[PDB]
Amino acid sequence: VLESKSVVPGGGAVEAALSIYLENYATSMGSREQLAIAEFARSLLVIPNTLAVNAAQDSTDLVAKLRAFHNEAQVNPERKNLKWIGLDLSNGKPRDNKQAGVFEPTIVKVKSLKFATEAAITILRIDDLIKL
Amino acid sequence: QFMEETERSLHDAIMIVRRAIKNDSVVAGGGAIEMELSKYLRDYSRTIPGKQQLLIGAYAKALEIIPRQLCDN
Repeated sequence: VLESKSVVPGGGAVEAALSIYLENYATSMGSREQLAIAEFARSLLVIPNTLAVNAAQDSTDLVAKLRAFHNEAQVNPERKNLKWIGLDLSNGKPRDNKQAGVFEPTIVKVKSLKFATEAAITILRIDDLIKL
Repeated sequence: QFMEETERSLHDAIMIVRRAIKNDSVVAGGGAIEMELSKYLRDYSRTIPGKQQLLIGAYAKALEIIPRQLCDN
Protein backbone atom coordinates (compact mmCIF):
# COMPACT_ATOMS: atom_id res chain seq x y z
CA VAL A 1 0.00 0.00 0.00
CA LEU A 2 2.87 2.35 1.07
CA GLU A 3 4.87 2.06 -2.14
CA SER A 4 2.08 2.35 -4.59
CA LYS A 5 -0.98 4.18 -3.21
CA SER A 6 -2.81 3.05 -6.40
CA VAL A 7 -4.31 -0.29 -5.40
CA VAL A 8 -7.17 -2.37 -6.90
CA PRO A 9 -10.35 -3.39 -5.09
CA GLY A 10 -11.20 -7.08 -5.82
CA GLY A 11 -9.06 -10.21 -6.02
CA GLY A 12 -11.32 -12.83 -7.69
CA ALA A 13 -13.98 -10.15 -8.25
CA VAL A 14 -11.68 -8.34 -10.68
CA GLU A 15 -10.89 -11.41 -12.62
CA ALA A 16 -14.60 -12.33 -13.03
CA ALA A 17 -15.52 -8.63 -13.95
CA LEU A 18 -12.74 -8.77 -16.38
CA SER A 19 -14.02 -12.01 -17.91
CA ILE A 20 -17.14 -10.28 -19.34
CA TYR A 21 -15.25 -7.07 -20.14
CA LEU A 22 -12.91 -9.10 -22.40
CA GLU A 23 -15.78 -10.84 -24.01
CA ASN A 24 -17.61 -7.47 -24.56
CA TYR A 25 -14.39 -6.39 -26.38
CA ALA A 26 -14.43 -9.73 -28.15
CA THR A 27 -17.96 -9.26 -29.60
CA SER A 28 -17.00 -5.89 -30.97
CA MET A 29 -13.73 -7.07 -32.59
CA GLY A 30 -15.32 -9.93 -34.52
CA SER A 31 -13.36 -12.22 -36.88
CA ARG A 32 -10.88 -14.97 -35.91
CA GLU A 33 -9.77 -12.86 -32.95
CA GLN A 34 -13.17 -12.92 -31.13
CA LEU A 35 -12.58 -16.62 -30.09
CA ALA A 36 -9.01 -16.01 -29.05
CA ILE A 37 -9.98 -13.22 -26.69
CA ALA A 38 -12.80 -15.41 -25.36
CA GLU A 39 -10.42 -18.10 -24.30
CA PHE A 40 -8.19 -15.58 -22.50
CA ALA A 41 -11.30 -14.68 -20.61
CA ARG A 42 -12.02 -18.30 -19.53
CA SER A 43 -8.49 -18.47 -17.96
CA LEU A 44 -9.18 -15.38 -15.72
CA LEU A 45 -11.84 -17.63 -14.16
CA VAL A 46 -9.18 -20.05 -12.66
CA ILE A 47 -8.57 -17.34 -10.02
CA PRO A 48 -11.99 -17.77 -8.44
CA ASN A 49 -11.62 -21.53 -8.71
CA THR A 50 -8.22 -21.65 -6.90
CA LEU A 51 -9.58 -19.77 -3.85
CA ALA A 52 -12.64 -22.01 -3.75
CA VAL A 53 -10.26 -24.91 -3.50
CA ASN A 54 -8.38 -23.53 -0.53
CA ALA A 55 -11.59 -22.56 1.22
CA ALA A 56 -13.12 -26.03 0.54
CA GLN A 57 -16.16 -24.28 -1.31
CA ASP A 58 -17.79 -25.30 -4.58
CA SER A 59 -15.78 -23.84 -7.51
CA THR A 60 -18.43 -23.67 -10.29
CA ASP A 61 -21.11 -22.38 -7.95
CA LEU A 62 -18.69 -19.75 -6.65
CA VAL A 63 -17.74 -18.03 -9.96
CA ALA A 64 -21.41 -18.10 -11.29
CA LYS A 65 -22.84 -16.14 -8.49
CA LEU A 66 -20.08 -13.39 -8.70
CA ARG A 67 -20.95 -12.77 -12.41
CA ALA A 68 -24.61 -12.72 -11.49
CA PHE A 69 -24.12 -9.37 -9.61
CA HIS A 70 -23.61 -7.02 -12.59
CA ASN A 71 -24.63 -3.69 -14.10
CA GLU A 72 -21.65 -2.38 -16.16
CA ALA A 73 -18.09 -3.70 -15.83
CA GLN A 74 -16.46 -1.86 -13.00
CA VAL A 75 -15.64 -3.09 -9.54
CA ASN A 76 -16.45 -0.87 -6.53
CA PRO A 77 -17.66 -1.15 -2.83
CA GLU A 78 -20.79 0.90 -3.91
CA ARG A 79 -22.71 -2.17 -4.73
CA LYS A 80 -22.02 -5.88 -4.04
CA ASN A 81 -25.49 -7.36 -4.79
CA LEU A 82 -25.62 -5.67 -8.11
CA LYS A 83 -21.88 -5.31 -8.92
CA TRP A 84 -18.71 -7.37 -8.32
CA ILE A 85 -16.38 -6.57 -5.39
CA GLY A 86 -14.17 -8.77 -3.10
CA LEU A 87 -14.40 -12.32 -1.97
CA ASP A 88 -13.31 -14.05 1.20
CA LEU A 89 -10.64 -16.83 1.59
CA SER A 90 -13.33 -18.93 3.45
CA ASN A 91 -16.48 -18.05 1.50
CA GLY A 92 -17.56 -17.04 -1.99
CA LYS A 93 -19.67 -14.14 -0.77
CA PRO A 94 -18.95 -10.63 -2.15
CA ARG A 95 -17.91 -8.00 0.44
CA ASP A 96 -17.44 -4.27 0.58
CA ASN A 97 -14.11 -2.57 1.44
CA LYS A 98 -15.20 -1.27 4.79
CA GLN A 99 -16.16 -5.00 5.44
CA ALA A 100 -14.01 -8.04 4.53
CA GLY A 101 -13.33 -7.92 0.77
CA VAL A 102 -9.99 -8.60 -0.86
CA PHE A 103 -7.88 -5.98 -2.59
CA GLU A 104 -4.60 -6.48 -4.51
CA PRO A 105 -1.98 -3.82 -5.39
CA THR A 106 -1.78 -2.55 -8.90
CA ILE A 107 1.74 -3.83 -9.43
CA VAL A 108 1.12 -7.42 -8.33
CA LYS A 109 -1.83 -7.74 -10.81
CA VAL A 110 -0.25 -6.08 -13.97
CA LYS A 111 3.10 -7.91 -13.65
CA SER A 112 1.37 -11.38 -13.15
CA LEU A 113 -1.01 -11.24 -16.16
CA LYS A 114 1.79 -10.22 -18.48
CA PHE A 115 4.41 -12.71 -17.25
CA ALA A 116 1.91 -15.54 -17.63
CA THR A 117 1.27 -14.42 -21.31
CA GLU A 118 5.00 -14.51 -22.26
CA ALA A 119 5.14 -17.96 -20.70
CA ALA A 120 2.06 -19.14 -22.63
CA ILE A 121 3.59 -18.36 -25.88
CA THR A 122 6.92 -20.21 -25.17
CA ILE A 123 5.44 -23.69 -24.17
CA LEU A 124 2.88 -23.58 -27.03
CA ARG A 125 5.54 -22.94 -29.57
CA ILE A 126 7.48 -26.22 -29.72
CA ASP A 127 6.82 -29.08 -32.07
CA ASP A 128 9.89 -31.13 -31.06
CA LEU A 129 12.13 -32.39 -28.26
CA ILE A 130 13.31 -35.37 -30.26
CA LYS A 131 16.82 -36.38 -31.01
CA LEU A 132 17.40 -35.21 -34.52
CA GLN B 1 -26.39 -37.64 -61.61
CA PHE B 2 -26.93 -33.89 -62.09
CA MET B 3 -30.80 -34.31 -62.21
CA GLU B 4 -30.92 -35.92 -58.77
CA GLU B 5 -29.89 -32.65 -57.06
CA THR B 6 -31.76 -30.39 -59.45
CA GLU B 7 -34.94 -32.31 -58.60
CA ARG B 8 -34.11 -31.77 -54.94
CA SER B 9 -33.83 -28.02 -55.49
CA LEU B 10 -37.36 -27.72 -56.99
CA HIS B 11 -38.59 -29.98 -54.20
CA ASP B 12 -37.03 -27.92 -51.47
CA ALA B 13 -38.65 -24.85 -53.23
CA ILE B 14 -42.20 -26.29 -53.13
CA MET B 15 -42.16 -27.29 -49.47
CA ILE B 16 -40.74 -24.23 -47.95
CA VAL B 17 -42.83 -21.65 -49.97
CA ARG B 18 -45.95 -23.55 -49.03
CA ARG B 19 -44.98 -23.52 -45.35
CA ALA B 20 -44.60 -19.74 -45.83
CA ILE B 21 -48.27 -19.38 -46.80
CA LYS B 22 -49.31 -21.40 -43.83
CA ASN B 23 -47.17 -19.55 -41.21
CA ASP B 24 -47.14 -16.09 -42.56
CA SER B 25 -44.60 -15.07 -39.85
CA VAL B 26 -41.17 -15.38 -41.48
CA VAL B 27 -37.79 -14.69 -40.10
CA ALA B 28 -34.28 -14.54 -41.82
CA GLY B 29 -32.72 -17.76 -42.96
CA GLY B 30 -29.02 -18.52 -43.25
CA GLY B 31 -28.74 -19.53 -39.46
CA ALA B 32 -28.76 -15.74 -38.87
CA ILE B 33 -31.26 -15.87 -36.08
CA GLU B 34 -29.26 -18.49 -34.14
CA MET B 35 -26.22 -16.26 -33.76
CA GLU B 36 -28.45 -13.61 -32.14
CA LEU B 37 -29.95 -16.31 -29.74
CA SER B 38 -26.48 -17.54 -28.81
CA LYS B 39 -25.74 -13.91 -27.86
CA TYR B 40 -29.18 -13.42 -26.15
CA LEU B 41 -28.62 -16.62 -24.05
CA ARG B 42 -25.07 -15.42 -23.36
CA ASP B 43 -26.44 -12.15 -21.87
CA TYR B 44 -28.89 -14.12 -19.63
CA SER B 45 -26.08 -16.55 -18.76
CA ARG B 46 -24.32 -13.65 -17.22
CA THR B 47 -27.44 -12.44 -15.27
CA ILE B 48 -29.16 -15.65 -13.98
CA PRO B 49 -26.85 -18.18 -12.41
CA GLY B 50 -26.08 -19.87 -9.09
CA LYS B 51 -24.43 -22.72 -11.13
CA GLN B 52 -26.63 -22.26 -14.18
CA GLN B 53 -23.82 -20.36 -16.18
CA LEU B 54 -22.12 -23.52 -17.42
CA LEU B 55 -25.43 -25.00 -18.72
CA ILE B 56 -27.10 -21.91 -20.24
CA GLY B 57 -23.80 -21.24 -21.92
CA ALA B 58 -23.80 -24.76 -23.19
CA TYR B 59 -27.20 -24.15 -24.82
CA ALA B 60 -25.92 -20.99 -26.44
CA LYS B 61 -22.69 -22.58 -27.82
CA ALA B 62 -24.68 -25.38 -29.17
CA LEU B 63 -26.64 -23.13 -31.54
CA GLU B 64 -23.63 -21.71 -33.29
CA ILE B 65 -22.32 -25.06 -34.61
CA ILE B 66 -25.18 -25.35 -37.06
CA PRO B 67 -24.13 -22.50 -39.52
CA ARG B 68 -20.35 -22.91 -38.44
CA GLN B 69 -20.23 -26.48 -39.70
CA LEU B 70 -21.48 -25.44 -43.17
CA CYS B 71 -18.52 -23.04 -43.39
CA ASP B 72 -16.12 -25.61 -42.10
CA ASN B 73 -16.97 -28.55 -44.47
